Amino acid sequence: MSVSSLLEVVADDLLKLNNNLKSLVGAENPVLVSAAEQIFGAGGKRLRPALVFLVSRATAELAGLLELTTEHQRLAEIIEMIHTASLIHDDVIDDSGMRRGKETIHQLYGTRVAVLAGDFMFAQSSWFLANLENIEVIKLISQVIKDFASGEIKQASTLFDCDITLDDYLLKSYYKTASLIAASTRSAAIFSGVSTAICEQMYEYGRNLGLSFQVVDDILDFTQSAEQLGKPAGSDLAKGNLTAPVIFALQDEPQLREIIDSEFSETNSLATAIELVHRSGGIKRAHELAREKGEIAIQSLQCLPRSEFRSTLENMVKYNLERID
Amino acid sequence: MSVSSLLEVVADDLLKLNNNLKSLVGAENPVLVSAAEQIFGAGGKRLRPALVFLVSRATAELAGLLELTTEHQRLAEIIEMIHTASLIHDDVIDDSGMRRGKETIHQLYGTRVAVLAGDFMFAQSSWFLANLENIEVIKLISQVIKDFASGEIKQASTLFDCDITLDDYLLKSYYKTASLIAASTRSAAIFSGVSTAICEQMYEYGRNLGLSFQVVDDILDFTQSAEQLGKPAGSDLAKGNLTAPVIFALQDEPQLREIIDSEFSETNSLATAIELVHRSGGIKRAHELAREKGEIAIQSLQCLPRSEFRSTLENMVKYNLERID
Amino acid sequence: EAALGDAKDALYAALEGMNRGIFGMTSEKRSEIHALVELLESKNPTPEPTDKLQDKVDGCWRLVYSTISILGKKRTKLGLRDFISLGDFFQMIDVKEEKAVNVIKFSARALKILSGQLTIEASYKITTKTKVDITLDSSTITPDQLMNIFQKNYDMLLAIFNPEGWLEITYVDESLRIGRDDKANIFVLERADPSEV
Amino acid sequence: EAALGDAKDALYAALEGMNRGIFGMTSEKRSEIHALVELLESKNPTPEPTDKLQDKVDGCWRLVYSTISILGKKRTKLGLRDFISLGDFFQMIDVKEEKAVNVIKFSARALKILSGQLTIEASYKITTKTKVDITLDSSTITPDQLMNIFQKNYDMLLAIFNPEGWLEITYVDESLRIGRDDKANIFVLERADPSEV
Repeated sequence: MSVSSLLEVVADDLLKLNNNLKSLVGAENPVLVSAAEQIFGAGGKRLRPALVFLVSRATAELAGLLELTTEHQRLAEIIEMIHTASLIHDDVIDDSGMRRGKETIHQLYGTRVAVLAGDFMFAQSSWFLANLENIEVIKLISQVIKDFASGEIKQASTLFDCDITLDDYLLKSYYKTASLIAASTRSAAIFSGVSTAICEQMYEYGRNLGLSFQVVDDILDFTQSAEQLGKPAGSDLAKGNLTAPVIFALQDEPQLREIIDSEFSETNSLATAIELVHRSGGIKRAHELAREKGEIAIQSLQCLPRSEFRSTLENMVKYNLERID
Repeated sequence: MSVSSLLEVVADDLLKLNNNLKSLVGAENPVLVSAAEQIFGAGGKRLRPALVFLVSRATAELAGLLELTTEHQRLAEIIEMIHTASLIHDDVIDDSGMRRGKETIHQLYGTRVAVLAGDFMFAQSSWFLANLENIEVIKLISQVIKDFASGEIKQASTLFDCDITLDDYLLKSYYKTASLIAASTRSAAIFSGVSTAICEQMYEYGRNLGLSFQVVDDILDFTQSAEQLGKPAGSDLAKGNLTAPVIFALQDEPQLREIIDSEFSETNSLATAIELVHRSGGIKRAHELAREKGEIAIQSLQCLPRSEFRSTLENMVKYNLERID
Repeated sequence: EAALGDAKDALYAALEGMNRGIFGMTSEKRSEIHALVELLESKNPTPEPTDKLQDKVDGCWRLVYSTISILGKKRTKLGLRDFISLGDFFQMIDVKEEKAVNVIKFSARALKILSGQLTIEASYKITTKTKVDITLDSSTITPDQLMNIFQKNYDMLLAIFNPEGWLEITYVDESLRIGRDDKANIFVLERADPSEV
Repeated sequence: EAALGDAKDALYAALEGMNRGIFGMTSEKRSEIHALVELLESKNPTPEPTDKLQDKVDGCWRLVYSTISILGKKRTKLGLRDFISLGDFFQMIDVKEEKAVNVIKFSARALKILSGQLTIEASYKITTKTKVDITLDSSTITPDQLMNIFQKNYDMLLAIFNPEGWLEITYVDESLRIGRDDKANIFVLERADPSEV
């Protein structure tokens, strides 16, 4: 029911990881020391690294280990660095501003520093990955990076496409977020040394959790008040990016089709369309879809024996589903 | 004595590689199809990929193979993509204009496209590298990328440092260019399957050739007329980047030290300093240094048996040394 | 009549700042501009356009407004949200050979000197005194780089600017001309010089 | 005397556009500005600064020009090339406790609301009628983020702006003041209000 109450079980490892990341990036460089401190914040932002640590401890308890190997820590760092670099470069791309205000580092430090820092993080992650010394995990992570790049390139060609399927949206969202979390859980299980079927189960867990997160984010984009963010709701809708509620609503109203195809030329077509979507009930169907994904994830977690990290993962699912309130 | 006369021995492979690269990047995306065509040009720019192919054929002839494996082609593509991405991102960094006039992609297509394309090339290179399936080569290439990032970060902290050694300049230049060519030659030899000592010899060859190139470029930066480029000579000198002639001259004149330490405050201190460097004779000593590097490379090439690719490599060394005319 | 004059300059004042109405247009502004052109054609100047093809219609014309609108999916596929811009539209009329040509200039933000031309030559007919008929003859894209870009959707591009069907002519002024087509579209276009073409 | 007035405003006109002469200065401009200040001192408006410390000197002063020049390797190390800007320099003087203080305001390009202060308090003496003597008292940096940034070269930063040694005072105007140090440097500074400080 609260982020900190969830993460407190693995807080010390996260503290160590933040310290290591700080010391790693911008060693002795002043402007990059300040950027480094700002970029990783302090604790928190832990969903992906905390997930890594939780799955690590659960599978290690199953496999009778006594403590986390250093490879698990390296893996957590790799995941964190990749996600941070992705966010930074995404900010510089499509030139939008004030992500949750939090003047993006592109505004705070400028384009040069942002591009340089993104490159530095990518390079360090590659070096650590090569040091891991397990060719299969390397293949997985490389696949993830390539899919992210391809998805970025492809999203430009699908703007305002007035007919797209649920599968296409799911696969785009998979390339956007789910692949990283799925690969992380599977790699953690591999480093813990458990059976193969359990690794497949963990992969499915990661997939479905990532999908749930992404869908819930799209839903929040519609209902949130403009002050809780910058641009008022339906920003990406105006930009030409269709979301799940839009797809569900498009199966009912042609007027929405003409408004979209009009490239929102007529005045107040934006608010008209938002009210249309609210009236069509696409939000309820998106809610149900998110619930199905979460249910699949919970059932997948039934392979691990009783524990407290299990309850932590299930409560993570509940907190995700409850963020919509 | 001419670039095309040198490269004509391996022209067909370069043609195939250009075709493959074009089809790979920007598949079906229009703006990126145009960017792709412009970026890789047509043939030429072959120093690094042509070097790869030449060493491949020489070592394959020694090792009794009959034709290039597909891994050699993948390796050439990897090297080319890494170098191109490095150049693009370097253009966006430090925000300078005119690439040999040839406006850079950053001016022609804008910041968004440039950053996106650099990321795409890095990601594809990582994917191919992981597909190579040889952990040692992966380690080498990862080392190269990390060293480039670190060198970029470090060069900012050494601007206008009025006392630096020849070793420091050599190591910075190693991080800038030589590591890529050295790694390429060594990896090619490994994929060809020859003895280890010959691989070490090839590594030394690549190192010394890269060093020679970089030093000759710094020399040309001083003597070229402003029209043969954009900014007149001594551009990087004005920016705070010391080169080899400057280092050699600093051991003789204190007035140069004060002019540099004055951050070129006094008017016409730039031309005064250029004439000082010309008078001190740092250019002759830099010429000798380049010749020593080339001589080491030529002696290193004595391990390969008689051939025509051997003559091609030696003539490459001669053409490098002769570009100064 | 000077009422034609202030009507046409009222049109000029209305149409500005809209890019010839090719990238979207609010409902009321569209309403008023088409009501204005209705007013213009109602106060008909010299009628019977076929008798004045060689006289009024002969020559070149640049498009000032039309009901053609590139939107959404097609605009995204052709890459018109960015990276390519439509210079303008010319419809040099060859009454001498009973032909006509539509050239469209494409440009980019100095991406190259591209300045390409899509040329569609068509053959028309004198069928009626106002409603002529016209059919396609041939098409081309120059230079080769622009063709390299557009190769895929060349067909859709032709379909959008397909200059065939019938055309009822109206308001054949010594300066501009109004015309409705088989597609019930509207084209208002003004004289120019073939040199600037 | 009005000759002092137009001397000082000629100085004002000369000095502008140079950031108080801290980031480099061409030779001839330096030559002429120090020639000007020699003329000013020439016309001493109030001698015997010690009797007028509490009268003329007591209070606050902001730096308008000095011979301190942060340039080159030091400037690069301190990241003053482009990450941080020097707001200004203040030298509030405390004759009551026979003390003084030098505060330097640092700012970043809205990186945070840094607006940091480096402070050095200092104990001074009445040694001679013009040339007083001063030593340190202590130093500090606020807030902790700027201190985190500068931790390494805190010492060099002190060494640059070290406000100790002897100080010959001259031209104690009701508005400005000229002074020289043991380091033979020159400082010209002007009154201000402690509130803006």
